[PDB]
Amino acid sequence: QPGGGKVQIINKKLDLSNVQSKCGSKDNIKHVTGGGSVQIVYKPVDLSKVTSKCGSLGNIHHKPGGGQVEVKSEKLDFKDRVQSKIGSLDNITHVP
Amino acid sequence: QPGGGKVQIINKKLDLSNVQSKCGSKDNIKHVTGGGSVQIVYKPVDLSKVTSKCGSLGNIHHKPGGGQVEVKSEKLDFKDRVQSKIGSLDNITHVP
Amino acid sequence: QPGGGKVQIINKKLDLSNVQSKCGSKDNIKHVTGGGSVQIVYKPVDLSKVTSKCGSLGNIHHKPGGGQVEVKSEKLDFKDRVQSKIGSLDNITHVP
Repeated sequence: QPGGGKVQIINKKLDLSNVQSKCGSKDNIKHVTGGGSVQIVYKPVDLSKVTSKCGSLGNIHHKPGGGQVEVKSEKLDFKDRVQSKIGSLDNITHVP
Repeated sequence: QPGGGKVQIINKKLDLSNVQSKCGSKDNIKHVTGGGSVQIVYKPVDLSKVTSKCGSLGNIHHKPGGGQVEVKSEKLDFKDRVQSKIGSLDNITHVP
Repeated sequence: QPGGGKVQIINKKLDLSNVQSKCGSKDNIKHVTGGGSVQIVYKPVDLSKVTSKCGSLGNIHHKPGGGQVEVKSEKLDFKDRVQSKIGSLDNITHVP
C-alpha cells in the first residue's frame, strides 16, 4: 500500500484539546476568551464574633467598609495576525 | 491500496475539543467568548455572630457597607485575522 | 482500492466538540458567545446570627448595604476575519 503526498496548512489562534482515558476529573475547560477579558471576584468573608458571658455589654456598631474595585480601559488595540501566504502549492503523485 | 494526494487548509480561531473514554467528570466547557468578555462575581459571605449569655446587652447596629465593582471600557478595538492566501493549489494523482 | 485526491478548506471561528464513550458527566457546553459577552453574578450570602440567652437585649438595626456592580462599554469594535483566498484550485485524478 504505497502512500500519497499529504500537504497540511494549519493556522489556529486558540487550540485547546483534552484527551483522556479512564481519568476521573473535575471541570475541564472554562473562561476562554479570544480577545481581552476582565474578571473580578468579590468574596469578602466575615466571621467577626462577639461573645458575652455573665455580665453587661454596651452598644455594638458593626459597620465595616466595602471594597472599591474599579477598572479603566481606554484606547485598547489588540490586533493579531496568524496567517500563511503561499505563492504556489503543488502536490503530484505518481504510482504506476 | 495506493493512497491519494490529500491537501488540508485549516483556519480556526477557537478549536476546543474534548475526547474522553470512561472518564467520570464534572462540567466540561463553559464561558467561551470569541471577542472580549467581562465577568463579575459578587458573593460576600457574612457570618458575624453576636452571642449573649446571662446578662444584658445594648443596641446592635449591624450596618456593613457594600462593594462598588465598576468597569470602564472606552475605544476598544480587537481585530483578529486568521487567514491563508494561496496563489495556486494543484493536487494531481496518477495511478495507472 | 486506489484512493482519490481530497482537498479540504476549513474556516471556522468557534469549533467546540465533545466526544465521549462511557463517561458519566455533568453539564457539557454552556455560555458560548461569538462576540463580546458581559456576565454578572450577584449572590451575597448572609448568616448574621444574633443569639440571646437568659437576659435582656436592646434594639436591633440589621441594615447592610447593597453592592453597586456597574459596567460601561463605549465605542467597542471587535472585527474578526477568518478567511482563505485561493487563486485557483485543481483536483485531478487518473486511475486507468
